[PDB]
Amino acid sequence: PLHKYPVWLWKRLQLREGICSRLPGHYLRSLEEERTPTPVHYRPHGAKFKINPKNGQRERVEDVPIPIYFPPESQRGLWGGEGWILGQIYANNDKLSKRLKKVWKPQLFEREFYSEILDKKFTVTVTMRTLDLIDEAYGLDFYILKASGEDLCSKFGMDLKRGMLLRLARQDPQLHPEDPERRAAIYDKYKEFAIPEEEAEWVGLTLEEAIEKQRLLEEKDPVPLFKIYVAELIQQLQQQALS
Amino acid sequence: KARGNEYQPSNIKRKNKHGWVRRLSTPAGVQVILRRMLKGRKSLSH
Amino acid sequence: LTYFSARKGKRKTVKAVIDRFLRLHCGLWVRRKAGYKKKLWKKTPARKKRLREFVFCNKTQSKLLDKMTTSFWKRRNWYVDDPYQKYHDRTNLKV
Amino acid sequence: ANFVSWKSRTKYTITPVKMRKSGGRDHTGRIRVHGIGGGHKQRYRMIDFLRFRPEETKSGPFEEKVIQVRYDPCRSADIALVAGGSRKRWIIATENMQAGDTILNSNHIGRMAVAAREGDAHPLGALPVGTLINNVESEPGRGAQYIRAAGTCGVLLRKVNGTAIIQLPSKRQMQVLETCVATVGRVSNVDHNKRVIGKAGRNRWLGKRPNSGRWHR
RNA sequence: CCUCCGCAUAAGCCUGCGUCAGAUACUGACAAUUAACAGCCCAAUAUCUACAAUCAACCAACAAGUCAUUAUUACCCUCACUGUCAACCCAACACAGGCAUGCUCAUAAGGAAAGGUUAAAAAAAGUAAAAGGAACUCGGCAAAUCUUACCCCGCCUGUUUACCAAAAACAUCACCUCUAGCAUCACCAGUAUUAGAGGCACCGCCUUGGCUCCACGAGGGUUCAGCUGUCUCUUACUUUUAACCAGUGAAAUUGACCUGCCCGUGAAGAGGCGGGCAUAACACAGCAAGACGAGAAGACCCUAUGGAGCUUUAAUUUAUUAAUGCAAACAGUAACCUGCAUUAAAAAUUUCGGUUGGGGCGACCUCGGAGCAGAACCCAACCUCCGAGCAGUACAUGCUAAGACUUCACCAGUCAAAGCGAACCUCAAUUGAUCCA
RNA sequence: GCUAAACCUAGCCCCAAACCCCCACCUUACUACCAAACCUUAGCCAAACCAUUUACCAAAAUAAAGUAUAGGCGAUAGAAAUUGACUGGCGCAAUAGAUAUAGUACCGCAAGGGAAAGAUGAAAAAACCAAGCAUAAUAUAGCAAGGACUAACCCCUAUACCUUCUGCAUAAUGAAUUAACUAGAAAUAACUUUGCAAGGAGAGCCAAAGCUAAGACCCCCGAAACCAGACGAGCUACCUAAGAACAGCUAAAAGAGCACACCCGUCUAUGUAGCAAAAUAGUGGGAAGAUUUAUAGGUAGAGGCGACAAACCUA
Ligand SMILES: [Mg+2]
Ligand SMILES: [Mg+2]
Ligand SMILES: [Mg+2]
Ligand SMILES: [Mg+2]
Ligand SMILES: [Mg+2]
Ligand SMILES: [Mg+2]
Ligand SMILES: [Mg+2]
Ligand SMILES: [Mg+2]
Ligand SMILES: [Mg+2]
Ligand SMILES: [Mg+2]
Ligand SMILES: [Mg+2]
Ligand SMILES: [Mg+2]
Ligand SMILES: [Mg+2]
Ligand SMILES: [Mg+2]
Ligand SMILES: [Mg+2]
Ligand SMILES: [Mg+2]
Ligand SMILES: [Mg+2]
Ligand SMILES: [Mg+2]
Ligand SMILES: [Mg+2]
Ligand SMILES: [Mg+2]
Ligand SMILES: [Mg+2]
Ligand SMILES: [Mg+2]
Ligand SMILES: [Mg+2]
Ligand SMILES: [Mg+2]
Ligand SMILES: [Mg+2]
Ligand SMILES: [Mg+2]
Ligand SMILES: [Mg+2]
Ligand SMILES: [Mg+2]
Ligand SMILES: [Mg+2]
Ligand SMILES: [Mg+2]
Ligand SMILES: [Mg+2]
Ligand SMILES: [Mg+2]
Ligand SMILES: [Mg+2]
Ligand SMILES: [Mg+2]
Ligand SMILES: [Mg+2]
Ligand SMILES: [Mg+2]
Repeated sequence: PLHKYPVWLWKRLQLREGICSRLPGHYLRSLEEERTPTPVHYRPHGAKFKINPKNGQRERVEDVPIPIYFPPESQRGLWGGEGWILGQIYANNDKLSKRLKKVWKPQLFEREFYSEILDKKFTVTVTMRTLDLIDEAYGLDFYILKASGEDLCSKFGMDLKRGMLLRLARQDPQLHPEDPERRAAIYDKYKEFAIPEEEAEWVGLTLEEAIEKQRLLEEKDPVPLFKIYVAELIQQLQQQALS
Repeated sequence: KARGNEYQPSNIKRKNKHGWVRRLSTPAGVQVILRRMLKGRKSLSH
Repeated sequence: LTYFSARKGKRKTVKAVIDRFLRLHCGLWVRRKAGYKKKLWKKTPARKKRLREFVFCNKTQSKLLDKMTTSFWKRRNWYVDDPYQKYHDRTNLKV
Repeated sequence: ANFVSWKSRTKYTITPVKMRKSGGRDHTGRIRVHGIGGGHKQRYRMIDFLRFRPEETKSGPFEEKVIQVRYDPCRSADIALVAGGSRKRWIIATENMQAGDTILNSNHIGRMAVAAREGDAHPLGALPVGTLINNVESEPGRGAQYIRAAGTCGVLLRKVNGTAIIQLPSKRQMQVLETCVATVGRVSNVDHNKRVIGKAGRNRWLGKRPNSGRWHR
């Protein structure tokens, strides 16, 4: 026989029918969005059309991305969209020669970073691309608040994002009192990335964590039917006393 | 010599080598059980 | 030659044939002579001209190339300024 | 394999520990070293190699009394059970220390080279120049790893401002710091190398089987 | 009259000769192995344990060894659960095989070699044998009676191809050489008298050794002596088999068969074809000349642009490891990780043309002149002979274009009037496509 | 006249529609109760070898178009912009349709492989023929018949079939025989026949009589292999852990002598579809050790393991 729905659509059917349906709206919006990253290991065509050589006619060009591979150590740190390139290569830059496996890895550093919003010094495994993106973002706090989910590409990086975002959304006593003007300076410096707390709590989670957080919200130890029925009976007797 | 009898039974070896606990220890053994379950086997392990 | 592609189910052309031969619409195929621009210092002038001609193909060669291409290459093309537009049709060919 | 190494013991015990053979095999279960397996069953005597290890809440140079010189199955020398203070321990016995001798463990660097007997141990500052020593450590305090096999004696050739030069028994030279401890004298079981093994049986008791395919290539 | 049998535990089976009923140890029903034997254990923190065993006493070693608790804290509630049968398990089988430990040393336990005859052959096993005593034979193999010496090899005891090889091979003490100065998952809880790797073969004397050299061997040969059915040369009996009666009852094999001999013939070795001859029909027992008997899509030989190895000084690669160099990421002062190159190691992929009076060896592989092939064209050869892989002269050695030839296909090759432009090619083969560059 | 033979519905297949599912049990599963997932597929295969390359598989109608494009520029590969997208059956009917009466019985240590088969009828509270035989053995002579004949034989003629071969009666292959099942799949272009016709066609195409539609044409079984992922060390090789056995005599701690138990397997004989997919019987070698052996554990496939025999790793 045939399935009623295609198998690539089975996951969306789950996300519509389950507790995954009782997940909040914005979270499922992000999960369904799932956009494309920034070019890191390939050079994008600057144009949509190009007059290709060997015949002066404009052919359309699309830039296809390299299938990059990210290890769990990357997710433990922060690599700036940078990962391993597992591919083949030709032996002597000549196709009429051996074809042979190749793994290109990035260079990894243990750098120590201060985040002004959390006020903590983190030591993480960065690379030069993160360092440069931090320099062009003008700080780690701005880098993590500005960078998108998949351009950041770290479970840790998005934990940092929702910690920072919750810090902003609650306006917490972050360092301690006696410096509320400096705290006001911090939250005014990053005032632009302000979202509701009910959104910032769900920023950055995996789907497993989101389902676990949701069922923790809706546990609700059962109400005794003694309570329910005595409420009904009291209502009915007050109705009879009214009538 | 006479080479008929390679099967020298012991229930400790039988259970330790092909048992449910051992099948379920390895991820390839979990797939062995899953394959017997799909085939429909009445006995999935020793 | 790929009579049935895995992708479409259609029949494929041999692009080696399209690189080398010209199909005129009447069924004639026109080629170059194999060797027409090598060792011209040691070839004699008459052999050099014989090599320089564009020649026709045999009947069985024509049928093989008919088979090795698809019918896109057998349609009637009305290019702007074509040096073969007069050759695309047969005149006085009795039998 | 399920290879927990048998050497899990933490406290320095004087009693022998039941020693498990290995067959020359890794934790992976496969042969790593060829020609090993099936000796006589033995037990490991825990040797303290830090010759100057003063006992708990005590002071510098101390005295020990040798109790018993004994064959050790797990090495080539003889082990002396010695006792000093409230604790007793095994050490490698140099040659000609019987049961009843008294040995000295000093960390003191006397300016004059100490006139010392054959058994005791001092740093190389207290040892004279050109002196036969055996239990030698590279850094001070790590414990002796060099000459301590049966009948071997490395010489102290010269003393330099902060270091010293040891001729190791391979006709070798080694720079050691001045302050590290070393025992004087040559190790026991001399004549040991002039023991003919005799039978392939005697080799198989020592724990070395004939093994072929030694190059897994 | 028999038996390394029997009984028990272990392991393994899982009700598998208990009673009854029924049909032709099978089927069903009903029963049964009762814990005292055995199993299922331990509240811990710190800590204590140098001393073997062997009748363990002298005494003897080397290969150096298994049996062991204390101070305190908490803990009296007590005996559950499970195994317990048998003629049994692993070998497809009610299988001459495999099967650990205790005890009995011929059993106190357990079993039955003959269905019934007869007494042929051939076959199996046994016993006896005149005279002779290895004449047998590859060889004293087997039997019979016990023994001697010499060589060859390997020093020895050991190990090996489960299921054709037990050896001269492998291992082994001994010796040499090479690599390694060190700590915690091997080597190693080790340290140059140590560890890892390779090789030779003990030993006395001397410096690819050599000469002696003792003991040992189901090794390989040789001699003497005996002994004997090995033999001259076979025989007699007994047991199994056998044959016949009774019960049960296979398998390979098979185109169909109404299935003779001789000579000839013929895909060259005929029951069946030609010419002769023979010739009523059916069992049973033997035999082994034929059915190119059966078995197993010949392992020998060749073939396949079939497969797999094996080694390399075959081709292609270093993706992986290594040790360099260069950057990259730190400290500075007037090491480890990543990227790119290199040379090594281990590899990894892949292939190993053709003709051939089998294949291999040797020789050849394209083109041209002559002969075979005498008079249009053609015409083979691991047939008979001779040559070429260019050389000259100028550089019309331009450009075009009717019509033809063609090496037996195509590709390629050859001639050529006229016309335009001009001075006014020689040539026996004298060579090479496409894609790339 | 025995053995049989016959049968029809148990179900199944392809579509459409519609998105579907008390106790015990990860310890030795089915046992009341104690201190860690995430990493390019490779290769067979085509290139008539093979070494770059070699379709798709990793959701995408019709056409553009097998076009641009790629490519030992070769086998082959190949776009996009743009463009019109209510249940049924010329299905099976018990060797078929599902493997299915069942993932059972049985086989294997395991992963795994994997069957067979039933037909009285409304109610059972009721007939004939495959092969093989039998009824009924045979009578000279011969591919088993044919011509015939008064008549079965007698007479004359007469080298089974298939396949492979230059040539087979061949002493070349296959085949006891019966029943059932078991092997020609399609395009380019032609031709034939209609429709319409300088146009055809229910657009995206062709067209210097064409175009549209149909009809005709392309087998079955069989390696050794290769790669990936599992499963295996209850046999065997080696190792680890905690055990055990080794009479007697001689000898007096020796890889000691003779010799049982046990371990092995030298010679012969039997056996060969066997008692046995390596046994039996006598003969023999070791039998206090580099021994044998029970139990548990470990090493896993270009891997292990090896006192090297290409040995062993479940016949
Ligand atoms: Mg059997
Ligand atoms: Mg009795
Ligand atoms: Mg009888
Ligand atoms: Mg006689
Ligand atoms: Mg003779
Ligand atoms: Mg003779
Ligand atoms: Mg004999
Ligand atoms: Mg020997
Ligand atoms: Mg053998
Ligand atoms: Mg054996
Ligand atoms: Mg043998
Ligand atoms: Mg021997
Ligand atoms: Mg009978
Ligand atoms: Mg004849
Ligand atoms: Mg015949
Ligand atoms: Mg034959
Ligand atoms: Mg053959
Ligand atoms: Mg060929
Ligand atoms: Mg191949
Ligand atoms: Mg292979
Ligand atoms: Mg050849
Ligand atoms: Mg021609
Ligand atoms: Mg191929
Ligand atoms: Mg069926
Ligand atoms: Mg079936
Ligand atoms: Mg009949
Ligand atoms: Mg022939
Ligand atoms: Mg043949
Ligand atoms: Mg046959
Ligand atoms: Mg039939
Ligand atoms: Mg085992
Ligand atoms: Mg002995
Ligand atoms: Mg022999
Ligand atoms: Mg062995
Ligand atoms: Mg060999
Ligand atoms: Mg060999």
